Amino acid sequence: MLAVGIVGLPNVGKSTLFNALTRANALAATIDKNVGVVPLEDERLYALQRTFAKGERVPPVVPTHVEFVDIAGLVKGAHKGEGLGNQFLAHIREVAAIAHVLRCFPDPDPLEDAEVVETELLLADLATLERRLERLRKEARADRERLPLLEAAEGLYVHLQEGKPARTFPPSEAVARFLKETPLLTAKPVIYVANVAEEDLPDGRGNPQVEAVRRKALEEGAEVVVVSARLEAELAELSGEEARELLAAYGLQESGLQRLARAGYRALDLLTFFTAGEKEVRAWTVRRGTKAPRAAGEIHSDMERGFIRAEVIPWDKLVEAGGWARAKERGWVRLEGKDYEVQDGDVIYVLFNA
Repeated sequence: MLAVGIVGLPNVGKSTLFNALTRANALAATIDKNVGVVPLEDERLYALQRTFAKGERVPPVVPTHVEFVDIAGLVKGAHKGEGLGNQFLAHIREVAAIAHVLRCFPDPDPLEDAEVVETELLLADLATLERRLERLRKEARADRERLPLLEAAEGLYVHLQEGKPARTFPPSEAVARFLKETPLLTAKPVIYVANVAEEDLPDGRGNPQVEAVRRKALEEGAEVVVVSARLEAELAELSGEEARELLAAYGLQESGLQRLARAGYRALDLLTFFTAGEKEVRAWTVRRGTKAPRAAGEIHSDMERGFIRAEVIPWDKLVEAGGWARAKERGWVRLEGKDYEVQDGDVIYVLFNA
């Protein structure tokens, strides 16, 4: 489960935020109070829908989503008291990226929370290397091919000592294998979510705090996404066309959550590929780099182990052509093998065995 962990200290709105996210899921077709999914909007999905509308009846479209998790909620829930700090770190370790909610409008310091949560991860990570190096600094004098990771491990270790996060360490073949071998919380991507007075939407310009943030975020390698748990509390209920308006109202073309959900998507370096027919259109998600059969994996598993090949064509072409058959006459549906690297937008039909 690639998922974004929302985390935030009290009275910042983290509660309204996650709450709508659920509320939306909620106003929709077992209450996992701390787990929610923001459906992603994908225009391509409808273009594909027309292309297979046989008449005026059309087929259903299923979008893909981004999973969001409430770190604390999850930590509370189960039952400890001892080492709440560690249970936190245990989950924060289980998610691909961290979405920290920062408040940027007084109510009845966001840069400071930004520092608390970071410094914690920074400390935890330090133990993680101090301890890895003990072992790895020694493995290194027996086996030489473990020597490139020492460098990496060393460099990384000084870096954190300087307050600096893993995520901002210069990439190298070396490093990368090291991080996979020893996952560092500060290596995960960070999305500083700025909660603002909705009179500040779309990006709360000329609002020093939300501007303060933008400047930390740049020093920390985090992206920034602005929103109003509040507006996000309203939109929660309005109907698409009615949310359409309210969004129109403050003139935003995307819900604050959506904003965050794609920022999520980027952070997890994710990408899309759909299956499209007369009976259904659908967006599937995979991490860039995934190969044609692991992709078939998602839809179903018999598809990956029985994978013979995949017919593939970009959603635009398939659309420009009117359907499968014609796309083939235009000679545009490629036949791809076991190691074809699925591409964003790609449309796939898999020829598998059993």
